[PDB]
Amino acid sequence: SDIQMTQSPSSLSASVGDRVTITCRASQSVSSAVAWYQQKPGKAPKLLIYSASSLYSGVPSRFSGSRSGTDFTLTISSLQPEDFATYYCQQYKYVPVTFGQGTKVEIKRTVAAPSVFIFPPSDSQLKSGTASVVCLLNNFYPREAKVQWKVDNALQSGNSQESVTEQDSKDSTYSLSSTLTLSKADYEKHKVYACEVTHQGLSSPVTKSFNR
Amino acid sequence: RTPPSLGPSCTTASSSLRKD
Amino acid sequence: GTRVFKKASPNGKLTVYLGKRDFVDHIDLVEPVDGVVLVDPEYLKERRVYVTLTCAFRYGREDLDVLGLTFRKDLFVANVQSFPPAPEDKKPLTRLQERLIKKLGEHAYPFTFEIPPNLPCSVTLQPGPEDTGKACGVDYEVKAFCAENLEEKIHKRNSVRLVIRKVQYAPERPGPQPTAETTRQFLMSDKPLHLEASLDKEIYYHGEPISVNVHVTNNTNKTVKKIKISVRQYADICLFNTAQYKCPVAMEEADDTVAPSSTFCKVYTLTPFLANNREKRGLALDGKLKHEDTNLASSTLLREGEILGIIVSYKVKVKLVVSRGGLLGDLASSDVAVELPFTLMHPKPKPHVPEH
Amino acid sequence: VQLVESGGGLVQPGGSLRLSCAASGFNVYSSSIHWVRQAPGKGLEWVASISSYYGYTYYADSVKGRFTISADTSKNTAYLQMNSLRAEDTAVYYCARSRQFWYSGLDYWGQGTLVTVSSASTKGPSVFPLAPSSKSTSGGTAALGCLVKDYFPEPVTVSWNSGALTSGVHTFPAVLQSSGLYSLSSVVTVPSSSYICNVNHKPSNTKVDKKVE
Repeated sequence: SDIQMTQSPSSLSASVGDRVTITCRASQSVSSAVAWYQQKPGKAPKLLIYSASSLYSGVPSRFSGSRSGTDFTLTISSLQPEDFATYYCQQYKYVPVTFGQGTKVEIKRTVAAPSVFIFPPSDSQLKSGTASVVCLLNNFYPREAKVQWKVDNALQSGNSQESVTEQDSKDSTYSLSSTLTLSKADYEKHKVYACEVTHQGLSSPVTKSFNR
Repeated sequence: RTPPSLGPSCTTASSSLRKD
Repeated sequence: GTRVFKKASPNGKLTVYLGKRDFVDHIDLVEPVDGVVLVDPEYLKERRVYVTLTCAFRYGREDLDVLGLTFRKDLFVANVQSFPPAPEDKKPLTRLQERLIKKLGEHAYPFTFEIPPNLPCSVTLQPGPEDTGKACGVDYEVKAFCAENLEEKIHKRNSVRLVIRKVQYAPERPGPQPTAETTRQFLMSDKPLHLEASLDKEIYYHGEPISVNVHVTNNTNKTVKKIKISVRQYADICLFNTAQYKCPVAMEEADDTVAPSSTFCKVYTLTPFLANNREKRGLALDGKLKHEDTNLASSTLLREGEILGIIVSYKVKVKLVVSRGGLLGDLASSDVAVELPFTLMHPKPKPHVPEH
Repeated sequence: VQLVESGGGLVQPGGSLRLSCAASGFNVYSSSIHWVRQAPGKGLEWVASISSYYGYTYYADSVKGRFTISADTSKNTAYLQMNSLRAEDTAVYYCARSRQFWYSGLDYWGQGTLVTVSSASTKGPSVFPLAPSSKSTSGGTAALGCLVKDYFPEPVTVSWNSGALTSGVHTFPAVLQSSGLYSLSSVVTVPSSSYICNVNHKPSNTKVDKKVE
């Protein structure tokens, strides 16, 4: 069969100067042939540690990792601004080399609340036959943040997309664009469409609506 | 005398150690 | 420095651990092979357990048609007694062996095996697709067994063997840049043909381009039709009788002619690599543990001082193929060739590959 | 010291495409090349490898009968013929060195090549703006925006006021829709005084600079 590599902190958030670690398990004895890679989206991957403990050249000494039988850990002592990305565990013992599903490190900040806007759909968009309306959560410290599209006290039926972006560099906060897309014929029959947010910073549900 | 051999025993495996 | 290699007898009465599999031969100081053998006392008999270190020579015999047949004739063997500590061989175990007793207790007895210099490194000859048996060449192995005494029998289940490869590596500093000149003046014209060759460096790592600068100074009536460039593996095999061979491993025939009485300068770059040399059954590879795809054989480094085993080396040859006729006809060869020696090996890794 | 990736693009399924990976900075003979496939919203997946030194190639089981990997060690590149392409087969495809002797992980890579395969025409994007309103301002600032809908090949870069606004510009990742076309929102925050978003679809050559109000 093939070798499954699973990084147990699916997500994690932390602060500058921590000893944080990621763990990754293999389906069977990979015999300390494991690498670790970092990758900020768009840009290419870069290599950090090979064979689980040997640090690559040009790589900062604050990195290291550890093998405990099947379980492989990645250790970083006093992290810096450079060390903020998704992290990948590879095995290369058996020919079908595999990769973990991806441990993304967040940034811990004051739980800033998402300033939730809304937008009636464009006049030029309604001229095509379908309409889309963007709810724009903006600049929030809880990555975990949800959006409940509703139209006339009734929810969405899967007729809505979502698109989270990366955390900004110096602003350090998130942003979200959940887009409910329905036909023009279905947009003018229903009365009031509205976007309801359940982020962590704001306590009560925040709803905004429009009927033009 | 002088001895012969055939094809390829046991599998070679690894255990761990004390981190001294 | 936290991973050891164990191998147990099929019946589990003998498990052998080792720290590493490759044991580096700086021409001065040879890393020693040190480890423990864990005797399961449940499966113990009152028969001494010895551990032996054999440097030998796996060859397949040529008359015997049978496939898979290899004969091992040893060259250097050492017999470390480790059945009791009762004999007077009280030796300070290493920090490897110290941690291993801490893991397995005083049922893992240590052997401290010492490898001399002036003894060959682990070197495998490439097998044809004909061959299916063990890897032929020079290989080291340590086996641990049980028998009432040394002249007794050794059952395969009351024994376990693991093969280690003694390696070498490219030294810190490089040698000089290699360079040579061999210059034949011919019989009819006294003005000479002078061949000059050099290499960009003396130490190449495996799979690296070698670039050969050739400088031809033709002052003869004769016309150099072809230039033949060969990177060429030299192999010295010492045994009961001595047998050498020069094989080529990466070459090219360039049709650059040189006129009568013309200077010619061109640099030719060529990498050795095993792929284009698979057919060369018997060419010298590096050491194989069991069956892997070893690279081309690394040079064998020698000290100041019929040295034993199999001694790989390299020289890049530069032949000029010279027009004949005019006086002696096609009867006297007229060629002019030059050999630049160079060392081809690995870098010191400050070492297995996706296996299955 | 760089790998560059070329030849990625959009092909009709069942078809084929051939990717080049121009190496330089090392010796193809002491290196060995790999192809890693990484979906956009998914993980990493190795597909193909080639040691020119030992001559062998190795493949990931899901692409045996349809992918070929090669190396033209004269011109020091390597090729991935991807025949008989499916929908799973779309991803960004990365090239990657290793040590052709004693594999110590995939050290050097190249930025990638986008490989798109679905049975959808190449579509120019429909650009619609997200006008500032009374529910677009909060705390002094406002929220202008652009909505890019229904474009099929490789996503697009968006510059605001011809690349002027570099702060508070939030260009999201794109969304794949039920119709099988890409869609993408990108917004910017600016103060309540008085901003034109400019998107250029590379694999169509369609120019668009709408204006928000």
